[PDB]
Amino acid sequence: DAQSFLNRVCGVSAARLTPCGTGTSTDVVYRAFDIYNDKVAGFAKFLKTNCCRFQEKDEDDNLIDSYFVVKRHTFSNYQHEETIYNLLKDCPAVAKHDFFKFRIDGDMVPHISRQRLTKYTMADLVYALRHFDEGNCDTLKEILVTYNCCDDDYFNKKDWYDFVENPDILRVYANLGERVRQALLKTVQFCDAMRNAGIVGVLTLDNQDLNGNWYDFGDFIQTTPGSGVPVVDSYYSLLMPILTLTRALTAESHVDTDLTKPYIKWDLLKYDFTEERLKLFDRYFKYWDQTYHPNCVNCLDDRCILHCANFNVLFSTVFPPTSFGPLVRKIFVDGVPFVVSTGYHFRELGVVHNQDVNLHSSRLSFKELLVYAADPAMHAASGNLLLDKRTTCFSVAALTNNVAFQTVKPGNFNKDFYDFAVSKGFFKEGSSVELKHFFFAQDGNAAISDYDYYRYNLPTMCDIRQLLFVVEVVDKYFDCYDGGCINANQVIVNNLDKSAGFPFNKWGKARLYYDSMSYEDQDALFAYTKRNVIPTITQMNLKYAISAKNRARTVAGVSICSTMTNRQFHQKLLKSIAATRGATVVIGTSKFYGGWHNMLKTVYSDVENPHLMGWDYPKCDRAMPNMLRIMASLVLARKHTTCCSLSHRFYRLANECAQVLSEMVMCGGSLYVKPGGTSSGDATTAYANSVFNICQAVTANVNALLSTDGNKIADKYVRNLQHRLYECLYRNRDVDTDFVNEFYAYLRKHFSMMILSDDAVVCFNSTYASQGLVASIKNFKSVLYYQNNVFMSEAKCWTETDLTKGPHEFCSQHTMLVKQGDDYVYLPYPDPSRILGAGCFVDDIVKTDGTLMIERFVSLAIDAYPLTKHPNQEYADVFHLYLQYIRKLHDELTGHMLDMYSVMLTNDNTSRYWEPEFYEAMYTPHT
Amino acid sequence: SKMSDVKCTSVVLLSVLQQLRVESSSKLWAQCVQLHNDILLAKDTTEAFEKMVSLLSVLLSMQGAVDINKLCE
Amino acid sequence: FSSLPSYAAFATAQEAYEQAVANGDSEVVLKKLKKSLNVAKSEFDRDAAMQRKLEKMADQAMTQMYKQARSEDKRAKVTSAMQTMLFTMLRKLDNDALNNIINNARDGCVPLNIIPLTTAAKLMVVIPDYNTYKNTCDGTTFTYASALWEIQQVVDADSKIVQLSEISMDNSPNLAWPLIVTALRAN
Amino acid sequence: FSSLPSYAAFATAQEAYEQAVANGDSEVVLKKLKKSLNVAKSEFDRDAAMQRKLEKMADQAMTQMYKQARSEDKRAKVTSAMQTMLFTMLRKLDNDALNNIINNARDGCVPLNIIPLTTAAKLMVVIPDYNTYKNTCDGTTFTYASALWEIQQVVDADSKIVQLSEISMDNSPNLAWPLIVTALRAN
RNA sequence: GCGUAGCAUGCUACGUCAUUCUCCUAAGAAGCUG
RNA sequence: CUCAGCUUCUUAGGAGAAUGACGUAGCAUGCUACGC
Ligand SMILES: N#C[C@@]1(c2ccc3c(N)ncnn23)O[C@H](COP(=O)(O)OP(=O)(O)OP(=O)(O)O)[C@@H](O)[C@H]1O
Ligand SMILES: [Mg+2]
Ligand SMILES: [Zn+2]
Ligand SMILES: [Zn+2]
Repeated sequence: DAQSFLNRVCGVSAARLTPCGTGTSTDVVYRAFDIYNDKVAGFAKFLKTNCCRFQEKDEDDNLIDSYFVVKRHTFSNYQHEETIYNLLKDCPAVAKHDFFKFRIDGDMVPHISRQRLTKYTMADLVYALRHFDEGNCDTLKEILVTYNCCDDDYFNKKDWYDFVENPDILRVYANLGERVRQALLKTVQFCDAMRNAGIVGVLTLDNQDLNGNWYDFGDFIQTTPGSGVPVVDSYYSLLMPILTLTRALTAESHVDTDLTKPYIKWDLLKYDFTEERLKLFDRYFKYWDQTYHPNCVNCLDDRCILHCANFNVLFSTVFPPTSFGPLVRKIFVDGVPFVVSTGYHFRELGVVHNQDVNLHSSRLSFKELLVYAADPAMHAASGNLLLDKRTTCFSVAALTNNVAFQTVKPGNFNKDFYDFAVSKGFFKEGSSVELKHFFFAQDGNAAISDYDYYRYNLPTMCDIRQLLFVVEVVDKYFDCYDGGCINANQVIVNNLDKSAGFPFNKWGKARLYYDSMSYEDQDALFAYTKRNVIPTITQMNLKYAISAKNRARTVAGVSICSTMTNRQFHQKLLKSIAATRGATVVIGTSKFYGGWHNMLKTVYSDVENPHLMGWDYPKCDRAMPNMLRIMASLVLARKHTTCCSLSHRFYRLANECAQVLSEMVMCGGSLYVKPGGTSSGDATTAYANSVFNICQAVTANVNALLSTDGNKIADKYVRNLQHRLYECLYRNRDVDTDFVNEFYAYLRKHFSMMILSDDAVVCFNSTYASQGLVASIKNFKSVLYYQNNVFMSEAKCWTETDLTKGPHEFCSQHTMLVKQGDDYVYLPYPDPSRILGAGCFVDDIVKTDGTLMIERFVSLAIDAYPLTKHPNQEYADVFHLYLQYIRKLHDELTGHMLDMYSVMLTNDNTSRYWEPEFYEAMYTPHT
Repeated sequence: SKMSDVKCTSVVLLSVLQQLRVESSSKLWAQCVQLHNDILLAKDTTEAFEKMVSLLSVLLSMQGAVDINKLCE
Repeated sequence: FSSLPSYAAFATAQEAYEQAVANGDSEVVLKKLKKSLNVAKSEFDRDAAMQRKLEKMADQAMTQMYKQARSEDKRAKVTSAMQTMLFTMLRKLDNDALNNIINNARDGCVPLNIIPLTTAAKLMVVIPDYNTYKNTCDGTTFTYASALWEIQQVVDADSKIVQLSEISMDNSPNLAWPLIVTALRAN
Repeated sequence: FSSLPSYAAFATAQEAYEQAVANGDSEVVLKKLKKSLNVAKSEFDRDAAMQRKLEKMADQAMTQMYKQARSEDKRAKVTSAMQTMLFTMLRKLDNDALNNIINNARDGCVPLNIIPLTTAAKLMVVIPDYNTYKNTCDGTTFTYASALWEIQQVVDADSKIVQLSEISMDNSPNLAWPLIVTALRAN
């Protein structure tokens, strides 16, 4: 029977086949599926046992990558598929089916043989690149190897999967680009074929073989010709991140779309690519039903800007990088021609045009001078071209005449303190406490190198039907707070003596620009920024701080015209976030006065089987996608439901993206262009990172909940929760408030979170996470891999099991359960090496004396006190060291003062600092 | 305690060099800072002392910048 | 503080008390003098409080006025500085080439990134290693931005001029990279 | 602070109070002495508050002047303090390589390039006198920084490569010092 | 027995001086965290 | 040489509470003088 069946399978195609089945029996294998039926839902990995698969052999007896699959099904589905295939035969993007009947024992059993398929469907590729696990990724190695994307031994490299270690993996993935583009074209052809043939059915990923030929016609209901409805919400949306991970549209940069032919020479003066964007959308995403506005200026709400921007972040990787950035124009001001920005061409939000352009102006008040002197049009138009080959980021101009190299000093040394420590049995050979935090020095070109670190920021397209729901859930985490636009006289700025970016740092600190402008003008500038875009020149400074690793952290000092208005826009909400206790975003909650025990016991909010986990993002601000930061700025700007209109909010978003996301960075006397990612010097950085972190965690939860099989969820509440979550993602276009609240309650009851910028501590239920009904460490590694483009190693992830010890590390402060006042409380202690390093190595040279810097060792001992009850003794003596050294400093100060000028200091207030009672009072809940 | 006494001598030595205006030599400063960062990142002690020898040789290369005779006494 | 009418009354009452105490040890004289001294002390304390308050208010007003005057002076100074900077950079951009590129623009708006790329008569290429020099700007004339640039100076990381012939693979280590090479626009 | 005139009143009245409490003459005298003691106590209290405030101000002035002077002294005296600290730490380190290199550089045997650490690399070290040559150099072997280096070309001050056999004992005076010996690590 | 003044004790209100404590505005030095 | 949070310390200022002291006004009670 084997040869009779195999011979029939190898029909008129005239092919030679090797059978993978045993005796013409069904084959069972693991395969991804985008399944949504009456029973289960979710893009998970199932067993597939309905088909018998043979593999073709080319000449010379070698297995070519082509398979003859043979589905076996009842007569009803066979007859319903025969008609729908004969009605779709003429389409070229459809695998050549072959229908027949076979006798096994005493009855016919129809067979639908799909011919010339490939081993891995598109769903397998999407799942492998979307749910990535280091330990077992064998559907990605096979896909890469079998399609000439790399060598079989390319996977012997140390870290072949790490976007940060070896950026060559990007090229290996991009070698899949043409196949994905051909899949897009073939699915557009198939949608057209079924529209012209009047077939209505759902398009699933797991039916398109990697070549592109669709091969399943089961649930294709038929209607009159010309009235087909191909449902492509769960296909074009699950295929989004893979569409820029593999740079599917790179081949659109070449003339006539051919890869071989040279790049299409776009005329440099072109900035309005609206026609090209619309043409690309109608060529690839033809049947994506929702409207696409290439310029987001004419969108409808916060949920349409995300959609349009998510499409633009892919349609702008075809157009030249020298056409984005500000649009300049010659405005005459009393007969002198300026070159001022009169718009912007964002990579995501399309073309934005200012509404207040006044050629032939007469007077320039302080506000107008502030706006013009900040725009990079004058600076980068009057500067001389510059081709900096030390980096990959674009380069605009060189304001100065010659580059400036900034070094980093090596950090002074505190000889007396180190001698005292060594005398008191410290820094011995092989001790539990050792010097590990040093002041590292850097060569001339450190600043440019740490700016070049932006090469990790790639254009990332985010699954939109999942992001538009994760945004709602993330918003529920911010519903407690209140905020809005505040007038200029309600603004609170901590210190006004901190520099004001560029070029405003050439004439004064921020105090000059905050006191030289009246409140009416300071508010007129804000109302102006609410009606047009003002580009700004950020300046990247170096940080001179003690650290355990020798990367020279750079901080993006933003211009005054940007911070001074982001404050009016965001201060109310930021203070509301910093003044709310018991919320997910623990900002403003001190670790002193029992403020850390409160944090921990708020985290442990009735989660049945707690198992703490925590993750630190590697390069949180230099790898955060543009889309996630745009969404974060939208979530913080949704409190303005009354103060600002829709266009006002959009222009505020455009200003934030012009001044933070993709700006002109003046990294040491030259204007480069940031690819993206947040500038960690703007008003909303520690709060715009919190939103991004919560978005990543919630997306991990969504993926972990969906990717479960569905029949193996014993709990019948969670099965229905999954079945409704999938249809709320991919089968609903409007917000489902009741279900958003239900899922937020589910997350709070099973995924309690404590988020602080990029430092998170989850207290997830252990049994559900084991069963996959909530996130986990792998379910977050995968999310980072396919959304942040950084593989998160196990060095930045921890998972505790005994709640008593508390989190392994949160904000660099370990936690310990200790006895205090008849009750056990969690005290945070630092790394002792950090405290000893802060003692021995000091920033300045005047601080080295110590005798006139006793108010520093008190503040170090305040942080080092908790160590005084650590079980280890070398850990706990790094506090008595500070107490005894403060006593020594006081004695020496008294002696020196007596010698130089005979005045015995008034004691009884300085004797608290070398007694533990004063420091122990700092960790009691009285205040 | 012979190990953690090199990670501090290297800091002081690079501070001394940075005061002799060795920053100007963009290659000598790169070599000095690389030796400094490698000494500070030195699990072993033989490597730390070899790199300290090299850095001190940088300091002694300068003819009259530092008066060895006045100090070693 | 011997000021205000209250102090005169206080002094007169104190003198009367001192004179009458000897004349009258107790009784009506002492009681009346004590009452007068007490009321005078109350009035003097009232006047002293009013002074210490009004003087403080006036001093606060004067310091506020000085702060406002200095703030206005700094406003004027920074406005003048910004205007001078704008007029310096406004008189430096290539009016000929920049106006030419803007004229052939459709709407009149041109992306900023192509203002220096096509109208700047200088190029400062920073080269991190020799191979880059060999493969990007070899010789005394190279081609960038579809324009022929000619070298005019090659300084090293020390801002010390480096001759073109000195740069070779054999003599590459002896240099101080990166090399900043300034080239003009040779039509 | 019992060193101000008001305290004297505190004594006198208090003294009288003492003489009263033993005497217990009557309640009218008790009230009179209580009033006197209360007024004296208020006067002394005001004086003591003034004295303590002034002493605190003086202490703040002294502890600001001292801090400013010490900061200025430390900032000014840092070029030499760093070098003294460095060599104190080096001589306390007590390592053979550092000690040998410092001792050699004491007497003019400074190296002309960073001492290499690879398997073999160039090192050019000057030699002032024949005594140092005898101490460290011998035939083709060279003992510097506690490692054997292979002599290659002893270069005279005049760039005249001198054969090793020339330099021996009393023949040195003819040759014009200081030599520049090259060497490579021999591990 | 009641009223005015005077003396004595007690209570309420108000105005000052001082000490201590708490909170809040502002200025300065410093430390830690993302 | 950026954004934000937290904390220690010093001084200036404002408000409040408690205690002590002084003074003025008012009220409760005891006593001498003048009154009835
Ligand atoms: N807020 C904030 C910031 C941050 C750090 C330091 C500063 C600063 N001085 N000003 C403003 N923001 N800021 O915190 C994020 C994470 O900081 P973390 O020290 O974990 O650094 P990574 O994770 O980038 O590095 P890795 O984990 O590889 O060591 C940054 O990205 C940035 O947004
Ligand atoms: Mg991190
Ligand atoms: Zn839209
Ligand atoms: Zn608003």
